[PDB]
Amino acid sequence: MRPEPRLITILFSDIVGFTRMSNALQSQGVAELLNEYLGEMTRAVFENQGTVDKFVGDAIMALYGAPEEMSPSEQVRRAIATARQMLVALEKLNQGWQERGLVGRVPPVRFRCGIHQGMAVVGLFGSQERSDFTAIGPSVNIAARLQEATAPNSIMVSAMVAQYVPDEEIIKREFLELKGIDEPVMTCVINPNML
Amino acid sequence: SHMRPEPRLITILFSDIVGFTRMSNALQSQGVAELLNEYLGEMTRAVFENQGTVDKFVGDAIMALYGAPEEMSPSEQVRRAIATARQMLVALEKLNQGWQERGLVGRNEVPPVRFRCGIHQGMAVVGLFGSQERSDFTAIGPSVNIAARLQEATAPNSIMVSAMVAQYVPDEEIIKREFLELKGIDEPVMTCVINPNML
Ligand SMILES: Nc1ncnc2c1ncn2[C@@H]1O[C@H](COP(=O)(O)CP(=O)(O)OP(=O)(O)O)[C@@H](O)[C@H]1O
Ligand SMILES: Nc1ncnc2c1ncn2[C@@H]1O[C@H](COP(=O)(O)CP(=O)(O)OP(=O)(O)O)[C@@H](O)[C@H]1O
Ligand SMILES: [Eu+3]
Ligand SMILES: [Eu+3]
Repeated sequence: MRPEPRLITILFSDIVGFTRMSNALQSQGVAELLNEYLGEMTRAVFENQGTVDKFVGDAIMALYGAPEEMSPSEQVRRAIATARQMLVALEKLNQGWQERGLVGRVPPVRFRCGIHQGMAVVGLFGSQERSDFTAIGPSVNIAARLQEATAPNSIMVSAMVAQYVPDEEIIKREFLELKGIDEPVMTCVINPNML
Repeated sequence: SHMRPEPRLITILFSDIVGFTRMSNALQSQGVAELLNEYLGEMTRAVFENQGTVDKFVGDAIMALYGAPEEMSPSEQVRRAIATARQMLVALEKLNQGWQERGLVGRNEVPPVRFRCGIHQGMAVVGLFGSQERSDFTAIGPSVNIAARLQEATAPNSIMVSAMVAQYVPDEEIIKREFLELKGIDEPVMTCVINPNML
């Protein structure tokens, strides 16, 4: 539990289209959609042994390599799997909310995922009033920024991550001058399916 | 922690700082951890004393609720929230001072820490979100977006509130009123920067 510098893999995944689609539905329905979603995303993380740090609205933050130790390679492999697995759950969901009037009648829901790996102080943070497990540092910023920057329905990763990823699975490369970062960063959109 | 999602009138408060890793850049990891907590430790005390709820921590950001899970009059909601922000803004100056004199800031040119707070009141489906495997207490909806956006938009070391909130605030305590068009919102919104001090 106690905060410490460790090498971990952060995964952020947010959606775009929620608000507007539930725009119709009495909060009640809205809650039904969000939980459904969250229920899914969570499944993709736990099945791939990751840790669900937190939920920031419709955003999911997940860790790999903390609290439980995990090899930097297993970290990138499981962070990737979740991302692709999550992409499959939405399709499965968007398919159901479509056929149901919660979508299509309000564009279907879009997905944005960004993953990064690097050092980050990992521990319990907060105080007596409230204290949660989470990572903190420039590396967390990075992953997050990577996720806000990638195209809709895509997965973007840092070079640190891509080095574990087969070459032909990397769709597109590009340096991004991420806020607060001096050194522009090399980003990689990875194929959303595999090999 | 057993509350199923329900619409409700609550007051959301978001407060974020700036000068963390920059200041902490000046220390090794455990150094930031010792620092971040000192901060949060204070931020949270300002929420609890004013009887607010601490939804979550998003890094150096604090999300706090007023009017959930515990019922609270829309007026008490705005009074306890405003107070909290005012109390927060003072401890910051109190902290910065501590750090400056500690050489964590105002040295190796890491400017002292800045604060951003945005508050709004409105409807929001409050409750446990997620699913059996995982679910947390939080509010969801356009009203949450609003507060958050209000906080990202206000100047450094300032408190910005929506009209919905300002109507409970004495007129002379409102430094500025100005329409700012927020993302995803059709109707531009009337914002109010309130005096960081009472009266
Ligand atoms: N329950 C919650 N906890 C924390 N932050 C929340 C939240 N609900 C909303 N927010 C904040 O409100 C803002 C939500 O706006 P956006 O993330 O831009 C929605 P979007 O991704 O553009 O489309 P969407 O509304 O369909 O998801 C974010 O800045 C988020 O941090
Ligand atoms: N523990 C955590 N949980 C969730 N999100 C986190 C996080 N730590 C960092 N982040 C994310 O990383 C990003 C941090 O970027 P910023 O908030 O812009 C830093 P800043 O406000 O410019 O000043 P700073 O460098 O002192 O932090 C945010 O989008 C935040 O949500
Ligand atoms: Eu979103
Ligand atoms: Eu910040």
